[PDB]
Amino acid sequence: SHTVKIYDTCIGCTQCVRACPTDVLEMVPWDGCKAAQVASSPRTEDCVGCKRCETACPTDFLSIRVYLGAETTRSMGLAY
Amino acid sequence: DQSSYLIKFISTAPVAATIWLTITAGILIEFNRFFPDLLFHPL
Amino acid sequence: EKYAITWTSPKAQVFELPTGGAATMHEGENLLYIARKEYGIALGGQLRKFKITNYKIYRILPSGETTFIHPAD
Amino acid sequence: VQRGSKVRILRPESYWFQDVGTVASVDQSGIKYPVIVRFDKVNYAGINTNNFAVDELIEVE
Amino acid sequence: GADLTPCAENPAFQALAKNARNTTADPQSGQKRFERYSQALCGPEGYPHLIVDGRLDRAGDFLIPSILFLYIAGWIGWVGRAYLQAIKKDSDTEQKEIQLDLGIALPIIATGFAWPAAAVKELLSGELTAKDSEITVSPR
Amino acid sequence: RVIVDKDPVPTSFEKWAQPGHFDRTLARGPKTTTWIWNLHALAHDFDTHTSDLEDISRKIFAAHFGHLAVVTIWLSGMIFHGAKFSNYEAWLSDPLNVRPSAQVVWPIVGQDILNGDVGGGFHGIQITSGLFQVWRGWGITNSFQLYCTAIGGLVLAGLFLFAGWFHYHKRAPKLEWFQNVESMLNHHLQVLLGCGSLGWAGHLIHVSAPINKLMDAGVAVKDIPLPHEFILNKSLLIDLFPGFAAGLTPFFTLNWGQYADFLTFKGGLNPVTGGLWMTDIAHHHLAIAVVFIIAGHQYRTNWGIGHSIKEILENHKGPFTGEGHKGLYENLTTSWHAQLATNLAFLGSLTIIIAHHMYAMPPYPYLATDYATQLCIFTHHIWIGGFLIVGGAAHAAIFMVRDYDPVVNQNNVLDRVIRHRDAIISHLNWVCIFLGFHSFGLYIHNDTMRALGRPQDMFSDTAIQLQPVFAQWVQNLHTLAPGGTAPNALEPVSYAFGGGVLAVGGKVAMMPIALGTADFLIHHIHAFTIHVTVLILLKGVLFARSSRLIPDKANLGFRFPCDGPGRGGTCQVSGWDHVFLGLFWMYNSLSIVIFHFSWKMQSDVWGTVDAAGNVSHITGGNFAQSAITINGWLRDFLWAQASQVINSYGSALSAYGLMFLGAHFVWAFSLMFLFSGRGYWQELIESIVWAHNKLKVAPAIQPRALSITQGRAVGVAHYLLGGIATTWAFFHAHILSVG
Ligand code: CLA
Ligand code: CLA
Ligand code: CLA
Ligand SMILES: CC1=C(/C=C/C(C)=C/C=C/C(C)=C/C=C/C=C(C)/C=C/C=C(C)/C=C/C2=C(C)CCCC2(C)C)C(C)(C)CCC1
Ligand SMILES: CC1=C(C/C=C(\C)CCC[C@H](C)CCC[C@H](C)CCCC(C)C)C(=O)c2ccccc2C1=O
Ligand code: SF4
Ligand code: SF4
Ligand code: SF4
Repeated sequence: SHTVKIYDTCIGCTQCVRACPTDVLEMVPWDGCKAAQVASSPRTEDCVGCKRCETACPTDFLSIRVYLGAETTRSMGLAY
Repeated sequence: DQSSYLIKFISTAPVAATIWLTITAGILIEFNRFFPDLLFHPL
Repeated sequence: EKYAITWTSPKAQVFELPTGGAATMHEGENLLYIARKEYGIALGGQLRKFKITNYKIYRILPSGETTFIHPAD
Repeated sequence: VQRGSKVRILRPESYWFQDVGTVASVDQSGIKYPVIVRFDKVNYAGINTNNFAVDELIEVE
Repeated sequence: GADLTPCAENPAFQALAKNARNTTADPQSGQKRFERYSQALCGPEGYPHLIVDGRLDRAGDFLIPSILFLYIAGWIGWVGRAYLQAIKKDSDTEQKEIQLDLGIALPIIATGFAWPAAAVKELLSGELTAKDSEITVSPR
Repeated sequence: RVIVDKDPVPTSFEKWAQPGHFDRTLARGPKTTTWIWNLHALAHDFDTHTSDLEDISRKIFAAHFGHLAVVTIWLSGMIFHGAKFSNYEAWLSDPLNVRPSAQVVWPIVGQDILNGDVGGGFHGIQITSGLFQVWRGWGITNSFQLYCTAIGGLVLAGLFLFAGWFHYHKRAPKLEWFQNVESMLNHHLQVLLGCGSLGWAGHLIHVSAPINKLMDAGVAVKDIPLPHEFILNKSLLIDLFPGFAAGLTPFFTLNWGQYADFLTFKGGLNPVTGGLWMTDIAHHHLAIAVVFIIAGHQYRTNWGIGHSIKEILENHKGPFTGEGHKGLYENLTTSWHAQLATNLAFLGSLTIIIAHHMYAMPPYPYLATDYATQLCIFTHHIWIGGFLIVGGAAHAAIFMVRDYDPVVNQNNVLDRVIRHRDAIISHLNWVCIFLGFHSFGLYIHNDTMRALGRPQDMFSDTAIQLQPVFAQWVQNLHTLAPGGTAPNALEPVSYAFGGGVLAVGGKVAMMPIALGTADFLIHHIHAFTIHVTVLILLKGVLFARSSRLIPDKANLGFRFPCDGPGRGGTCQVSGWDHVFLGLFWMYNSLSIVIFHFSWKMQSDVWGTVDAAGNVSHITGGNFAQSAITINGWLRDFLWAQASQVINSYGSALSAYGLMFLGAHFVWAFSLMFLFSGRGYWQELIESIVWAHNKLKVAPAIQPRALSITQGRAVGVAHYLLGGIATTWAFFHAHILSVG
């Protein structure tokens, strides 16, 4: 599948979790930021490489990044 | 003041550039009716 | 078949199927067999404008194994 | 620094690298980048605010 | 060369002088360009070949229009530069870009004719350029 | 039921000052150069603002007075330019020799060579729009009738522009005035179309056909009396048209055979002009007018009687289609794009029918005589018809995204094409492939057989026949229709089917068009390039809301670039992008229709008739053995007919030589936008903003590259402009020389 790296610069905006359409992302509590939560990607075998999650992240530069890797059936988006 | 909106409309981007390029093009046209064929300066 | 999605509705109303076209949900527990998980969240957001947040996407393997994958808790 | 201090940016991956910002608010404990800097020109995403560390900035006022 | 004998001597330039096409509705605009083009250099074809060398007997081709252009072209840059210097110290500066502050643009336009006296003044004062520590750059 | 709001919008110059006042996001001020292009893009998109359909509809109806003003200014301009700057009075004396000309060129830079000698002591640009045929068909004799028409048009252009102010800024209608589509269809079919063609039927009978009959006698131009003396002095409507002394009573005693001199059914071409009979057009527009006034009494209004469209559509349902047409009333009475898709795909398809029904039946005096006019009227309205069909396909995809409703459109015929949309496309995908091999591959077959020295293995008139049986038969039915299935006619509907050769002077007005093996291939090329264009446009309509790739495509919008590089890559999935891809095939399809026309008519119709009736064509009759190979389309059409457009320097056709090269440029320029991507050009500007940052000329509005959708839109607009203008400048300089 693909590879979703989440760096430590995000603010817990929850805009990337509310944009990944296969629901790869979820918020875990983390005492760093002001909103006290960081995005996490525990289900990256479902990620389709959409990069909706990189489009919705505010921080410059992006705290979330999708590295396009080996493409299985779930990441090609094939109904067949 | 209704008249100030006409000065403020005549100085937007396409309206000023239409008038200024019309005055610019009209200078080159009326210079070329009277003094045509100026390939080079005659010295 | 794979990735069953279930939801409980307060009543019956016409929604839009992710496979193209409009169907009509029942009142009570519903069930829709879709092709991929991408359909179920694109349907699960279409339920949000109907004020329904009780949807559960399964994972029906060809052996008969049904794995509950959304939500985690 | 303080609410209204022009600073500069030294983060290379940032869009406003070696540009003049304006500190909008500084936090107290967490995040490690607790300085909100309201920039004046926008990046490609369209936003003009970001968070930066304390040692990341160069005060010019 | 190649065969840049002057146009007044050519059989070809005088053959092109007999079937003149009037440029403007002046009935002798056909004639009042060929006597003007006689001092140029027509090759074997009959057409005046311009000399961009810098020879002073051929200064009218390139030397005279070069000073004439670079005065007008360095004008338009200097007017467009000095306006953008002015609007940056204003309230918004983006409205004054698309929607021209005509009260500020018009003093800058009249100012311009000492732009060589101003650009050399800006050059020697070190206010023409900017510092490389103050311009945004790409990661290497 | 007229209810009208009183002064909704104050007339002020307030909003002319700030630009982009219409959208809340766009009015906050520019930050990049993206704002500059979104102002001109979201400008006339009145639907994005609110949900108030009452407020949007008032803007739409008032802007429609704006487009009526600029057409009338254009139209009265063409009459005024034809009044002063034309040779119309010298054209009437000899239309066989004097060329139609307007647009005298100012003489400044040597462009006075474009004022070439058209005949009649007049120097100007030989026009091809055919306005001299229209004005003679209206019966205009002198210049003063053109002045009062053009000055009358400028007054009529001012009433449209005043009412657009009035019906928006002063007295604007409510919502329910617009949704009276039964009341709209009754006024627009009767008063606009029926009474418009009844009044125009009164203009041929009392005015035009008396003048055009005196013209065919060859009397004079000045000696023909003024057309209001035909109404006063009734003795001149009885020297010609003798069935006129009986007066008005044979209309009301049903003695309509008394009017057989000036409401004829001659059915053919006038042998003097090569146009239609003016008496046939009189009985046409009268019989047209009776049908529209009857059929406009159909829909129900305030007086009880009449059909109801919500009750017509809901009865027509069957066993296959479930609820049938139940629910399509609410789509067409609430959404403006559903109306705009319907009124544009069927007016664009109408415009192509007009082009076919005007080259074979030339409706104007001396229209088929001038080959330079008749070629350009066809090829004009072909393209105008083709853009509108793509537009109806565009604004139907916009309906599916914004205005489609699942509750109304449940199990009706709109819903039942989205269930089987995979069966629609994949069966259409097969026919586009089937027509690709068995129509174009028969040219590749013939290219190779002639190159291999095997001419006996070709699909030609000599070697292997492919005769169009089903169109050679229909021509034989329409040839034999006078005396048979329509006994009252004399000649056929046109001479394109059968009949004989009608010569006007020397030039052929119309000759029987014989279909053969080359005509079989090129009519099945046409079916190929049209079914592929339908394949792209309908796929953008059916897959507008979702697909198997993107289950929530309507969530993103009508016009979005992609959904990222994932799923293999999802760029150009939107409904906008299928309109983008169909504009090329529309360009591809219509360019062959106008190439089929421009070389069949020159090889097999147009030409000069000798004394004994021998018809000597323009290209010598070479469409038969050369329009079967792609070498023959390149040699004998593109190469051989361009010898008048590129050799035209130092003459009056010099501008068509410059527009031929200048349009090859703009076509090639468009490929920089199509091939490349946005993310290259944004990186390049970052290295140019640096050199603009260094010398302190940094703009406050940041430069950005054109967006992904705009870079496609610029690349297709510059593509269609340079590709059509190549043909525009190629058709003119070829046919203004051999005609
Ligand atoms: C204020 C005006 C201005 C000035 C002084 C400059 C100055 C410069 N530009 Mg730049 N540029 C400008 C506007 C300006 N630019 C605009 C509007 C565009 C977009 C079309 C560009 C596009 C551009 C490119 C693509 C490149 C430059 C380059 C350069 C440099 C070399 C000169 C050159 O090649 O000219 C280039 C000039 C053009 C491409 C066209 C000129 C644009 C218009 C015609 C002039 C603007 C006049 C302005 C609107 C008047 C406003 C007046 C105000 C009072 C209202 C130099 C730093 C080059 C560079 O980096 O070299 C190191 C380079 O590659 N510029
Ligand atoms: C009855 C005619 C009609 C009407 C009223 C509309 C109305 C509308 N269309 Mg539509 N359309 C039409 C015909 C029509 N269209 C046709 C025939 C096509 C096929 C080409 C389209 C294709 C189309 C698309 C693909 C889209 C629309 C959109 C829109 C909406 C916004 C358009 C806008 O603001 O443009 C503002 C005006 C411009 C951007 C200017 C464009 C200039 C063009 C590209 C160049 C014209 C070339 C010109 C002839 C040559 C100039 C030469 C130059 C040297 C001067 C609006 C509701 C858009 C939308 O989102 O709808 C909601 C949209 O995405 N339409
Ligand atoms: C000359 C250029 C060219 C060609 C050949 C094609 C070909 C095709 N396009 Mg296409 N297209 C083109 C340019 C071209 N396009 C451009 C420029 C665009 C940009 C807008 C598009 C956009 C486009 C879209 C958007 C669509 C197509 C579609 C199609 C297909 C139509 C089906 C068909 O006729 O196939 C039949 C094949 C031919 C006519 C080619 C001739 C082949 C001969 C007859 C046989 C081969 C000879 C020999 C046996 C080879 C074997 C030799 C051996 C040694 C290997 C086909 C693959 C449509 C599609 O796929 O759906 C059907 C579609 O949706 N194209
Ligand atoms: C070209 C042109 C123009 C002109 C136009 C005109 C000139 C118009 C006219 C118009 C007209 C001139 C119209 C008319 C119409 C008519 C009609 C529409 C009639 C009707 C009638 C009826 C309907 C009758 C009936 C009846 C009877 C018979 C008996 C019984 C009773 C009744 C009454 C029913 C203008 C300026 C715009 C400009 C543009 C171009
Ligand atoms: C070349 C190119 C660009 C760059 C091209 C641009 C930005 C065109 C801009 C050129 C005009 C001239 C900019 C105009 C700027 C000012 C208006 C100039 C002032 C002149 C006036 C006085 C007339 C893209 O942005 C792009 C995007 C997506 C796909 C392909 C491409 C692409 O091919
Ligand atoms: S990665 Fe982006 S969306 Fe996720 S928490 Fe960080 S800033 Fe928010
Ligand atoms: S690949 Fe990107 S767009 Fe797709 S689910 Fe993961 S984060 Fe979201
Ligand atoms: S359009 Fe460009 S960015 Fe979008 S998916 Fe295609 S290649 Fe990627």
